[PDB]
Amino acid sequence: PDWGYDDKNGPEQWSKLYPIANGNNQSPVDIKTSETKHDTSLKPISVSYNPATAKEIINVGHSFHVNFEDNDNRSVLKGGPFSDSYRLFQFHFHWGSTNEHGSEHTVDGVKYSAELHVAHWNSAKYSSLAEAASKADGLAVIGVLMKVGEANPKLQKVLDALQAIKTKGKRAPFTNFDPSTLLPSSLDFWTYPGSLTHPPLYESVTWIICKESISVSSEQLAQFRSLLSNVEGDNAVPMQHNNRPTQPLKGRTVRASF
Ligand SMILES: CC(=O)Nc1nnc(S(N)(=O)=O)s1
Ligand SMILES: [Zn+2]
Repeated sequence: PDWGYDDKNGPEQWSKLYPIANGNNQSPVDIKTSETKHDTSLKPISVSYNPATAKEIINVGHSFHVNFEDNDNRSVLKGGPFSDSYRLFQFHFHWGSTNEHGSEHTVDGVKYSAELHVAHWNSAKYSSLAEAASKADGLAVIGVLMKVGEANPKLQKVLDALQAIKTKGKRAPFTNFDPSTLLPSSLDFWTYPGSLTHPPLYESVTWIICKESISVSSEQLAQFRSLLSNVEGDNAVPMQHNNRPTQPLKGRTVRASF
């Protein structure tokens, strides 16, 4: 695949290998609060995750993933703009080289420190994640903006797991964990049709952006920034940043549930 976040193979170059990069439904985007539209049809989002579905943590080089068993409908998202239930498959984070600016989505032109993404795939429609992945209604991602301030105690279990997957390709059992514990107290949101924020960049995602942010301290962020992109044994190359610049809206509408 050979793509990255460095000057050579970064976001500004992705178009070269993946034309969809210049599509009309690309993510992330800037959410202008004055132009959002209240949609009275939106229902509250309901998350129902089973902790025993947590399975492993893995270093994939450009970031780390927390994977969940997705053979059943034990952990699902429902409500919001959906008629069907979406099966949780993973959560991951996005951050930047500085503690102040590292989110993907921005609000009123304001970039936050980091962003949590909780991904699900349409089990009511497709057979597998692989199938669902390039379809318009294939994936649902919840994005939660993180703002540097006080340390957040709910992140602890994830941070301690990091020691075991220091380098690319390392993986470790990660179990008994309910990710809904990471979401803000209120679930009011913004939604728009978009895409995967990194290659292959399929325009298959229905974004759910939470209106309320959660905190994190600069030392917590420094722990993400300390993981390595190289394989074990090689020279150390830190995972400095993994966020893509915002893309043009191209006439999409950002709906508000409030
Ligand atoms: C299978 C799958 O979800 N691939 C991803 N690539 N980008 C994603 S993101 N950052 O928009 O959640 S998810
Ligand atoms: Zn992501």
